Amino acid sequence: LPGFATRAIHHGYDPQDHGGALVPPVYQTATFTFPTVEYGAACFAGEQAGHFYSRISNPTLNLLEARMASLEGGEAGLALASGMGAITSTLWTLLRPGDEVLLGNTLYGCTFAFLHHGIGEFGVKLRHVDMADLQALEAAMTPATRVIYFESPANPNMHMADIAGVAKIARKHGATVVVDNTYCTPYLQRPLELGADLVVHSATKYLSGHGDITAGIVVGSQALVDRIRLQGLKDMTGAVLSPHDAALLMRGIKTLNLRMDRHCANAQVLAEFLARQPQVELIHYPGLASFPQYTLARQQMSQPGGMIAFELKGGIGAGRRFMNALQLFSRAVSLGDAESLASHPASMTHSSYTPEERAHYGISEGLVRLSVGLEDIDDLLADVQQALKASA
Amino acid sequence: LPGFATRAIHHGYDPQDHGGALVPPVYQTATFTFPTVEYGAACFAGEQAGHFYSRISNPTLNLLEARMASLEGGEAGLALASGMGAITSTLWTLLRPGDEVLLGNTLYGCTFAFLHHGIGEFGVKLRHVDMADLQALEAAMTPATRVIYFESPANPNMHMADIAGVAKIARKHGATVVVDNTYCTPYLQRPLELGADLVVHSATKYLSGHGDITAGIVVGSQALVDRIRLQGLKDMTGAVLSPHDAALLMRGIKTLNLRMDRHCANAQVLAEFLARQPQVELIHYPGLASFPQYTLARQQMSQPGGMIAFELKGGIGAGRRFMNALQLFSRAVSLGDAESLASHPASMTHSSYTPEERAHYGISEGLVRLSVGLEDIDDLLADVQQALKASA
Amino acid sequence: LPGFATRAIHHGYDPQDHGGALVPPVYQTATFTFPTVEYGAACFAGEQAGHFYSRISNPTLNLLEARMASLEGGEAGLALASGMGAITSTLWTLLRPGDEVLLGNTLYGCTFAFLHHGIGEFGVKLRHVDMADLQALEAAMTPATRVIYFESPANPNMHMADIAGVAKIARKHGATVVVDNTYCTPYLQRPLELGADLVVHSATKYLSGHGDITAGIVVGSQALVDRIRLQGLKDMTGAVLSPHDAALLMRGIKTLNLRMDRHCANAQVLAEFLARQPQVELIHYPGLASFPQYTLARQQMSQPGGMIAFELKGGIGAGRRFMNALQLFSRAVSLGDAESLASHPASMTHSSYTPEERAHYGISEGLVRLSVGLEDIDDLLADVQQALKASA
Amino acid sequence: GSNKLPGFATRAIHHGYDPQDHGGALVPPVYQTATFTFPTVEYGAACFAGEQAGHFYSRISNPTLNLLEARMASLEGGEAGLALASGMGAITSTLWTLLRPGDEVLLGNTLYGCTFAFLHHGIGEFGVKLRHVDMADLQALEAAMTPATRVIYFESPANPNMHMADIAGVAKIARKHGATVVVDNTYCTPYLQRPLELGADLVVHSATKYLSGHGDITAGIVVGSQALVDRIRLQGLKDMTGAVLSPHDAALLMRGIKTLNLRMDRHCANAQVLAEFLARQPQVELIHYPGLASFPQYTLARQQMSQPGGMIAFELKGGIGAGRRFMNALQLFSRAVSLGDAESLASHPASMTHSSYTPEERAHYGISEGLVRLSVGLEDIDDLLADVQQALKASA
Ligand SMILES: CSC/C=C(/NCc1c(COP(=O)(O)O)cnc(C)c1O)C(=O)O
Ligand SMILES: CSC/C=C(/NCc1c(COP(=O)(O)O)cnc(C)c1O)C(=O)O
Ligand SMILES: CSC/C=C(\NCc1c(COP(=O)(O)O)cnc(C)c1O)C(=O)O
Ligand code: MET
Repeated sequence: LPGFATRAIHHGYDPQDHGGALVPPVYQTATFTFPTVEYGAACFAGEQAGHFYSRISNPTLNLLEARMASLEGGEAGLALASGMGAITSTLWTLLRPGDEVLLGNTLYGCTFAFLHHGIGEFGVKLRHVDMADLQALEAAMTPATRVIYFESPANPNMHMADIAGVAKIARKHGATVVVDNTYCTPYLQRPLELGADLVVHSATKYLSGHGDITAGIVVGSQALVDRIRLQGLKDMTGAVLSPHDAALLMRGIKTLNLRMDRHCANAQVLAEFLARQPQVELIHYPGLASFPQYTLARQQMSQPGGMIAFELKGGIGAGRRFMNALQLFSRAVSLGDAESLASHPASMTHSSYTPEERAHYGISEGLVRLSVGLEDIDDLLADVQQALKASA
Repeated sequence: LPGFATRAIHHGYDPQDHGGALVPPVYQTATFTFPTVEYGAACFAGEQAGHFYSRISNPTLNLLEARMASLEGGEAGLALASGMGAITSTLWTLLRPGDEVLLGNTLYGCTFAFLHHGIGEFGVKLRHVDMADLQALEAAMTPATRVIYFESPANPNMHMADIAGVAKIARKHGATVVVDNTYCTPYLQRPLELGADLVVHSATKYLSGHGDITAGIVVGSQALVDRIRLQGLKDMTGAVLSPHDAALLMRGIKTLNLRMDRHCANAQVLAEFLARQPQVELIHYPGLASFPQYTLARQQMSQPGGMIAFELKGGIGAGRRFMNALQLFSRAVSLGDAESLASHPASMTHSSYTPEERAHYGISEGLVRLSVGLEDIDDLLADVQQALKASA
Repeated sequence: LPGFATRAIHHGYDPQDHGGALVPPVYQTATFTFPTVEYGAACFAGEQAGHFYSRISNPTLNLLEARMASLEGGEAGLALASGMGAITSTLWTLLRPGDEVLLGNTLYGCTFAFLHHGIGEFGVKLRHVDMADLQALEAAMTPATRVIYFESPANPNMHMADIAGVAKIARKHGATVVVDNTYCTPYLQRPLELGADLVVHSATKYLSGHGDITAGIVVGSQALVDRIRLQGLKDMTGAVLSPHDAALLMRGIKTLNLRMDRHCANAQVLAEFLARQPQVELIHYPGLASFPQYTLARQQMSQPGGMIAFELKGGIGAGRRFMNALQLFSRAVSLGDAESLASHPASMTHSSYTPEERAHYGISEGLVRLSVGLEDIDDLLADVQQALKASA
Repeated sequence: GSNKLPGFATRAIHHGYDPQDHGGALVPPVYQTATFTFPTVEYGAACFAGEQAGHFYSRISNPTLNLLEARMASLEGGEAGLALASGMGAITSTLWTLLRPGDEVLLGNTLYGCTFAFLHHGIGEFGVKLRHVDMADLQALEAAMTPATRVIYFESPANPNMHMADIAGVAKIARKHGATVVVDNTYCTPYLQRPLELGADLVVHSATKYLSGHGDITAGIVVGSQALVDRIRLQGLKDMTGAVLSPHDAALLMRGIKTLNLRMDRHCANAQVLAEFLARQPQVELIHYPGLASFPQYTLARQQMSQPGGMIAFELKGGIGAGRRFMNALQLFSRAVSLGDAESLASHPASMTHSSYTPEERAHYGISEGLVRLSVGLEDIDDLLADVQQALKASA
C-alpha cells in the first residue's frame, strides 16, 4: 500500500486511459449516450458497467469517491452537493418510522434540526446519549435502535467519543454506527478502521481547504453506499455534486496532509497561548494536557486538529468585543479554510437550537470557536493578543 | 413591463453595482464574513439582508432565482442541485405524516419512486387521479388533502392537466398546487398565472439547454419558498447548487426563447412526418390535430414543445431496431439539449416502475420518446427516415 | 454534407470515444504523459499522433478548432487567448523585416496599434488601401507585398472589401490574404470560400455570444495553420486559450445560427427606425437600400449583421447626451453579446483626441455605434427613441 | 506595531483582498466577464485615458487578474504585477516591449527551449542582436557589455542543467552600464528566491509550474516597477501578444498560491532525500542538485535560494541508452514535460523540452544527450525512493 500523500494525489487514476492527461478531464455532462439500447438497458439493470445520468453516477465524481474511500480505508464512496446532503441522503435511506436513532449529546446545528424537526417529525425516535460514557450507551440500546450517529470531536465543544468502544456495543446489539468525521479528515482519524460502518464529511471544510465549494462525502461498504446512492441521493435528496466542484475538491485533497500539518501546528501554538492569558476562562483543545479526554484524543487522532473552542471571563459581552476586534481572523461560520475564522455558535451555527437545548446539550452562550488557518503564526498571535485586550 | 427575452437577459442585474461588469461575477464561495457579530446574528435571525452561508443563500444563486421568478410570474425563486432536489425539497417541507397528496396519473420515474418508496413510506398518503378530469379530482379531495402534485404535459405520454380547473378546486379545500413545468418552461407555459402555488423545474433540461449541468428551480410565493429554503434545502436535502453551475444556467436562460422556438419548429415538422408513416401505430405530439387533448394544450401552452412520443407497429422489437439505427440522434435519457435524443422509457427513464406498473399508469411497450434538438431539420428527417426503414 | 447548425453542434465529436459523454469532457490540464519515451520523442518530432503540452495542443482546443474549420470551410483551426492573440500570432509568423503588408483603410484600434507601433517598428512596411477599389489595390502591390490584411465589414464604419477580387489580385503576386471575419461570423460570410487564405476572429464577440470569455480563432490551410501554431503561438505570443474558456466558446457556438438570426432581425428594425429620424444625419447599415455598397454586401453576406453605426446632427455634444440617456443599452466597448451595447468613440475609443486628429480614416464627431442584442425589439426601440429626444 | 510586514504565507492568502468590499465573500468572486460598462460616457473617456481608476476590457485589465497581480507583486517584493496566458506570454510580452531593431540582449548560456527559439528564430530575425554569456562569470559579462546592450535576460537556476547566475552581481554591472535586468524565476518561485530584492528590474514566471502547483492551468506573471509593468501591459500584452489570462484560470492560480509555502517545503524536502540517495548510487555518472556540496555553484545557491528546490538533473552510466530503460521502468513518476506539479515527473531535455535546439546547440550551451531531468513531487518519499530504486535495477 502506498502512503497517504501518494494516494491523495494518485489513487484511482492512470493518465494513460485518458489521452495521457496528467490531470483527469472534467466530465461536465448531465447525460451519457449508448451504442445500442440493449447496452443502455443493461446499464439501468446494473448488469453492465457504465454511465447514463450524472445524478446517479459521473466519472469525475467516481474518481473523487474512490480516492476518498482509499483515504478513509473503506470500500466505496459517494459524493454529494453538501455535507447536509451526505447526512440526509444517508439517514433517509437507513431509517423508517419506528426505528430509533442514538445521537451524540452535541451536534452541528442543521444536523440537530434535521433530526428533531425533520426526520423525527416523520416517526423516527431520537434519543441523545453521552457517547463517551459506554455504560450509559449500553443502557440506552433497544432492539428498535437501528443507527448510532455522532461527531467526534463534536461541534462545537470538542467532546470526544470512544469509536471502537461504541462499535463494540453496536456489534453486540446489531446497530449501524455512522460517524461524522468532518473535523479530523481521514488524515487524522479513520472511524472505519475503529469499527464504524459509515463516515460522512462536509467536504466544504478541510477536504476542500480553500472555501470555494460546498460538498459532502459518504464512505463505507459497497452495500450501504449503493443503497445511499440509488435511494437517498437518487430519489430522496437529489443532492448532486457538480463535476466542476468535484474537480476542485480533488485539487484541494492533494495538499490535505500538508494543510492539516500546518493547521494543527498553528492551532497548538495558539491554544498554548490562549491557555496562559488572563481573559480566558477555559479552553478546549485536544492537544492541551488539560483537555478532559486528552488520553482518548491521542489514542484516536494522530494530531489534535485545527479547531479551538474557548470561553472568556467576561461572558457574551467580552466574546462579542473579542470578535469585533479581530482584523486578520474573519468573523464567519465554516471552518477548514486557509483563512482563519471565528464565530459565536449560539447566535450562528447553533441558532437552530433554542436557549434551553443549547444549555442542555452543551453549547454555552460565552463560547467562541476558532478555525485556525494557514497564516503565519506570529500574525495570528498578534491579532489574537490585541483582540483579548479589546475584549475587556 | 419589459418583454420575456429582455428579462431573461437583464432582470435583477445592473452592471453598475459590480464594478461595471457586463456579466455578473461568479460568487464561488462557501461562506461570507460579517463586519460585526451583531450583523452576523441578525443574518441568522432573518431581521437583516446579506449572506452567511451558500447552502442557505448565495448572490449568484439569488440572481438566477429572482430571474426565474420574473419569467414564471412568481414572487420568489430557489435554486437547487437538481430537479429531484427541487421536488423533494418542496414536498419534504409541505407534508407530514397523516397528510395526503393527490398525484397526476403519470409521473417521472424518480418522482414516482420518491413518492411511493420514499416519503410514502414515512406515513404520507398517496392517491393517483386524472388531472384533466375535474369530477374525479373533486371526489378524491379528503380533508387530509394538503398537496396536489402533477406534471403537465406528463412524462412520457404527454397527458395534460387542467391547471386552472385543479387550482379552482384546491382553493376551495385549502390544498397547495405544485406543477412540474420542466417540459414547457416559463417561455411556453406559466402555471402560477393559471392558479398554481408552486412550480418546480429540472433546470437540467431546457433551461440550461446544453446538457452540461444538473440543476433544479422552485418558484412560487415568498412565504412558501422561504419555508422550502429554510427547511427542505437547509435541513432535509442539502441539494445545494454550485455557483459555477448557476452561472452556466443563467447563460443558458439568455437564449431560452430562441432555443424553444427552434425545438418547437423542428418537432412540429418531425411529428407531422411521423403521422404520415405506415410503421407508426400512434403518436403523442400536442401540435397535431390528432392529439386527444389538443384544445386544452392550446389554452395552457403557447407552443407545442420539443418532445414527441410514439409507437411503432412491430412493437418492442421494432423499437430496438429503430433506435439502434439512428446515426444523428443519440440513444440517451434526458431532454432539452441542443443534441437530439431518443429514449425507451420502460427500460430507461421509467425503470423505477415494476413490469406492468408501467401499464397501470400509461407507459406503453414500444413507446419511443424523442427530445428534438436544434440540428438542421433535413438532417433530422433523413436520420429518422433511414431508421424507420431499418426497423422493418 | 450536414447543415450549418448540425455541424455547430456535432462536428468532430462522437460520445462513444469518451465514455458516452454527451458534452465533451474538459481537458483542464497543462501536460500529458507518455507510456514510453520513444512515444514522447516521436510526439515532439511529429512522427506519432498524440499530446504533450497544452500551449502547443490540447484535445478540448482541438475539438473547437476542427469545428470552427468546418464552419468556415477550411482545412484547419487554431484557438488562441484573444482576437489580438490570433492576429499577432498570424502576422508575426508570416512577416519579416522588408516585407510589406497591405491594409484596409480602417482597422480595429489595437490591430492598427499593433501594425503601426508594434511590428511596423521592427522593419515591416505598412500601406493602407481601399480594398473595394481593385484599380488602386493592383497599383499598390509591390514585390515586397507578402500579406493583404483587412476586415469586412470594417469597424466601425461598415466599409466592405471585394474579397474575391482581392484574392484574384493576390494570386498574381503569390501574396497571402488574411480576413478578419469577426463581425459576420462563418454563419453570415465565409472568406475562405471567396478565395482568402486565412481568417481570424475575435471569438470574444459573436462566436461566444455571452460576453464571458476572451478568445481568438485562426482558420486556413493546414500548412499555414501548423506554422502559426508552432511559431506564432508557441514562441512569439504564448496566447494560450484556457480549455475552460474553449468549452464555453463551443457552448456559445451551438446557438450561433439562432443568435445571429435574432441579432440581424433586431438590427434591421432599429436601422429602418433610425434612418427616418430628424436627429440622424447619416447611417451605415448593410441592410438599408441606401447603404453605399449594398450590392457587394449581398454577394458576400447572407444577412446584414447586428452592428449599426450612425451620425447625429448635433455632433459630439448630442452624441454624449444620447449615450447618457440610454437605460437598457449599456455604454461599453465590445460587441456580439446578448446585451445590447453602444459606444460613442468621440467620447474616446480608437485612440485620438480632437477633430482633424480624427478622420484620417473614417472616425467622426457624432458617430455612435450600436451592437444590437437579443432583447425584445419593442424595448430596444423605446430606449433608442427616448435617448434620441434627450439628444436635442 | 502595525508597520511590520505580514508573513509570506499571510500575504499569499490575504494580500489585496478585504471580504467587506465584495458582499463579505471569503473567496473573491470571479469576474468571468469580457467587458465592463460605464455610468456616463465621460467616465468612459477617462478609463481609456487613465485619469479615472476603473475598468473597460479584460484584455487590458480585470478585477480578478488585478488581485492576482498585486498579490504576486507583494510576494516578489515589486511595485506591480501583470498576469498573462502562459510563461511564454510573459516572456514575449516583456521582450517585445523592451527591445527594438539595433538593441542587443545579453542572454544566459542556457535557456528553456521555446525562450531560445523565440530569441533566435523570432525576435532575433526582426533586427535585435543576441549574445550569450556565462552569467556566473562577472568579468565576462562586464567585457560583453556594449552601448547597444539594452536587456540582460537569464534563468537561475537555468532550465535544465541548474546553472546559476549571481543576480546581485549582474544588477551592479547593469546599474553601471544602463541595462534592464530580467530574470526568469520559474524554478525557485518568490518563496525561495526574490531577484527584485537582489537588484533585478523585472521577473517573469511560468505560473503553469510551481505557483499553480496542480498542473491544471497555463499562466504567466511579470513583476517589476510600475512604469515597466504598465508599459508591458499597454504594449506587449495589449497590442503585441494578446496573451490574456482567463479569470477562471487566474482564480485557480490564486488558489494554488495559498499553499505555495507548504508545497515548496515538501518539494525541497523530497528532492533533497532523493538527491542524496542518487548521489550514493553506482549507476549515476553525475547529479546536479543545489543541496549537495558537489553542486558546482554550491555557495552561490546557498547565498540566493533559501532552499535547494524541487528539480534534480542527473546522468546514468550507459548514456542515453540507460536513460531510456530507467525512464520506461518508472511506475509512480510519470514520463512528461513540465514541472512543479503534485505528481513527480521525469523527462529527457534533448528530445523533449530542448528539442527546439539543434544537436550542436545542445552540446554547446551545456545540454547533454544522456541527461534525465526530475521534477520531484509531493508524494510520500518512501514511495518515490522505491520507484527510483527499482528503476535503476532495470537500467543495468
Ligand atoms: C449554520 S451554517 C455553518 C456550517 C458549519 N458546519 C457544517 C457542517 C455540516 C454540514 O455541511 P455543509 O452542508 O457542507 O455545510 C456537517 N457536519 C459538520 C460537522 C459541520 O460542521 C460550521 O461549522 O460553521
Ligand atoms: C516543451 S513544453 C515544457 C514546459 C516547460 N517549461 C516551461 C517554462 C516556460 C514557458 O512557460 P509556459 O509558456 O507557461 O509553459 C518559461 N520559462 C521556464 C523557465 C519554463 O520552464 C518544461 O521545462 O518542461
Ligand atoms: C433517470 S434519467 C433522468 C432524466 C429524465 N428526467 C428527469 C426529470 C426530473 C428530475 O430532474 P433531475 O433531478 O434534474 O434529473 C424532474 N422532472 C422531470 C419532468 C424530469 O423529466 C428523463 O429522461 O425524462
Ligand atoms: C482596448 S479597446 C477595446 C475595444 C473593443 N474590444 C471593441 O470591440 O471595439
